[PDB]
Amino acid sequence: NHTAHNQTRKAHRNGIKKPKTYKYPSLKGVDPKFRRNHKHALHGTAKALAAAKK
Amino acid sequence: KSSAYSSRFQTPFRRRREGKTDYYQRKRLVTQNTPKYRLVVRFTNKDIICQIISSTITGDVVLAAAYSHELPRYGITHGLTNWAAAYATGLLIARRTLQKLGLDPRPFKVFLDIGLQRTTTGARVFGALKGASDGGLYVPHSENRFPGWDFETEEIDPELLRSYIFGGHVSQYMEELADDDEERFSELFKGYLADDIDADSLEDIYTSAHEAIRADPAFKPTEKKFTKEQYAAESKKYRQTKLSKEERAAR
Amino acid sequence: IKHSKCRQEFLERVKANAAKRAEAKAQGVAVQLKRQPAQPRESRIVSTEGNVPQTLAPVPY
Amino acid sequence: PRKVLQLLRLTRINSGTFVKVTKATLELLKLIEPYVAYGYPSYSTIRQL
Amino acid sequence: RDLKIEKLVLNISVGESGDRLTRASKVLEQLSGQTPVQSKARYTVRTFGIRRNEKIAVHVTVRGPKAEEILERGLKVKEYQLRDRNFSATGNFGFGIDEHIDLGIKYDPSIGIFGMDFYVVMNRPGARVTRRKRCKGTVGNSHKTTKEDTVSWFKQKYDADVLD
RNA sequence: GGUUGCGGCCAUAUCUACCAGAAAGCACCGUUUCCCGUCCGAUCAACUGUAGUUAAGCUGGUAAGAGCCUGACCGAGUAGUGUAGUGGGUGACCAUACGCGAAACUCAGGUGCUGCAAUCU
RNA sequence: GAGAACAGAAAUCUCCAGUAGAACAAAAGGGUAAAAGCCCCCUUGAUUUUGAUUUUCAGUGUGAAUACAAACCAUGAAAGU
RNA sequence: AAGCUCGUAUCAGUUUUAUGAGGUAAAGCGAAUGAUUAGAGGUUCCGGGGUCGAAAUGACCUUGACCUAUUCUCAAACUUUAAAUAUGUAAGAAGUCCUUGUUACUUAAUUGAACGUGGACAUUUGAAUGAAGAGCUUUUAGUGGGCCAUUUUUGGUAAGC
Repeated sequence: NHTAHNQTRKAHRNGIKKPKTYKYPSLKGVDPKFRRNHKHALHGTAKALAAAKK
Repeated sequence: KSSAYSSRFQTPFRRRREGKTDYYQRKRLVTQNTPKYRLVVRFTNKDIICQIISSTITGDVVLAAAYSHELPRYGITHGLTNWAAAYATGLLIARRTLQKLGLDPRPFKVFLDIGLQRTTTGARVFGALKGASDGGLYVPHSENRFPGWDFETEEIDPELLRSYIFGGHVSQYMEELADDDEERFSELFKGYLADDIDADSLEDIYTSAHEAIRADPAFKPTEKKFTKEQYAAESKKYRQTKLSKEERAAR
Repeated sequence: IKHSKCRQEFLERVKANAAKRAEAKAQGVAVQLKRQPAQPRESRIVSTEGNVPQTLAPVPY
Repeated sequence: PRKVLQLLRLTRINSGTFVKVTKATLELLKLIEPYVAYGYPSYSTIRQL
Repeated sequence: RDLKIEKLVLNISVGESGDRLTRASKVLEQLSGQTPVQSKARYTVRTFGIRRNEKIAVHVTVRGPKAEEILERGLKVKEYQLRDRNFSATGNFGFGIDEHIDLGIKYDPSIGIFGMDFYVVMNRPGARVTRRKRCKGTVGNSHKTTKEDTVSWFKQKYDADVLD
């Protein structure tokens, strides 16, 4: 029927790795009230860095 | 009670055994990094306590506090616990806490805490509510529990709500004992007759009292008596002290 | 529903790494800011003038 | 132990490396102790190895 | 720390609801001057002729100076003589009477004759510490009344012999 | 230092029993016209701090008290447990080697500490 | 446990002790003491639009559940829920 | 198997330091909870079904509602206490610190929150050891009857069950 004999050894052939933890995590799933402002925050801070700082 | 019984039950909280605080009400008030301000109105015999208190895990922080006993600075010396002195007290912190922030910028808002006073309309508790709302604090409320509210319809009487502000129920009651039973009337209201302040003159005292509170909220403290330490040295006499080990071993 | 200690202990150890490095920049000296494991102890002269070592003789039973 | 034996570079039978002794590496030898034999070498064997 | 009467409870137990319950309800109503509150039964026994929540009995409480004239005009029926025991260890006492025409009433063939329980509770001033809401407390040992303190109080005023 | 309002950790703060508390603060207490709430102005509501008390509450002290909290080359390197042997025993199990290591108990001392604001010989 | 005419093992009434020894539609285990239990007061959030996520898992479906956003309402003096 | 982007990257069937999680073995019964073989009578303290019934003062039969007053012995489906082995995360560049930039979110408030410009901080850049490259992507083959030993265990007296 059921057993787990020789299952740990099959997992450690190609190893057990991490999800490799990117910069800039996906904002899908965050509270939308934070997402709706954070759009308009970046749209301004790219303007003043292009207009003023040059 | 068995020795197993005292080992088993856990105590309530310290502020819960001494039954001053409901925590079921408190856990709704506190948890709303923004400091969340709360108006605390308590009533003893012969005093009124009104405090603006924020929430901190170190335990609390008080911004502004005014009491009943600061009112004889402002012209109210008799009836410090009625509905009107409750109204002038809520007008008092509302001027006082608003000055130190520089407001008197949407409104400033403060939530009302009560404690264990039961919710009945015409209470003296909501006098400090109406005094705070007129003072300028954004205290969210409804006109259900103000006095002059009909149980039949959804009507509030502004002619009678104005009456309790200037002590109408006291000034009318001075008239009902004027013609009936002087022996009662000399017994109560004795500070009124010794200063010879009758019923109709009471309203003008309150009217002048609201004008001074809006003028002078800056709370100079009582200067003091002797010192800090002189009050501490005299207090060391009446208390006892602990007992050493060998004195209880010789006993 | 928790909060963690061990990370907040690391956040205090970074502050120690700032002040040691800022001090050693002033007075010219080595930093040695990496941790080390336990080390085998050194040689120490031990004087049995106070207490004579007593024999044991594992008899009892 | 087989992971610990690979960390000391001790792959084949009759092989040897020098190990610095701390609290950390003393616990590694404490795992693989039924497989290895170790002691404190003199200057003579280090010169001859 | 005097020994004032707290209240006076006037109980009437009738095993049936209906007219006899309501006609007994008028008796306390015209005597105490107040509306008597009714009482529903907890559970059912069927030997007593009861059922669950049947409004089995009425009673009324009187507080203050009105209760003492009700008590004295009631206690006169027992001729200023209670029995031996009759006293709680807390400090309270009660007694029941037949024939409520002994406190006097017209015969009233509609209403009829009923038997009442009188019961008295005693406390000192400072009993508000248990009954209040903020900062509830317990009564101290020396201020908790006794069975004995009721005996000397009941012997002193009303001039009675306690008995036995 | 004493009290008061709002709390933080939530018995070293509890439980039982007696005894003290200067001042002020709280509390008991007084009355029912009005808002108000009840079988009952008891609870709650409003009114005066005037008619009276520290008797309770509350705070503090006391007891080889019960409970409760830390501590111990105390129990004890004991029980148990990871690893190793072509070790012992017919076994049931027990030594040994490299390591980790309790608890009940016994004894020792302890019996709330503190945050903000206001106020008192 | 101590008391109250008829009235007792069992009605009703009154105080003291009372860490859950009760109750919460039902199995069992959790949870709960100014409540999540009891009794009153008002009510339909047992609603609309679709997404994000957890457990069973192929990280498919179905069931059940969690935290939000935009709307409209309920209740409370209010924070909230 | 075909390879592709790159080249000490950053990782690991491992240990240390730090810090969580658990209710097993051992402990406990004079701390809460505590079965078991067993059982005499108690007719509106009930009746739980059943059959009857031109009815209900309504019969007939069987578990009983109750242990009524007791006694000894417990544990995987009992617990205050709590190992060993096993197990989650952290040990810095995507970092710390300063100055101040944005927005329709937030605050009583340009206070916060998020992401930034500019400036300071270098190989001991933040524990040990190791790294016979690291990383990602396609594509398909076989397989989907297993068995044995050490130790812990459940059903079974027992077993190459």
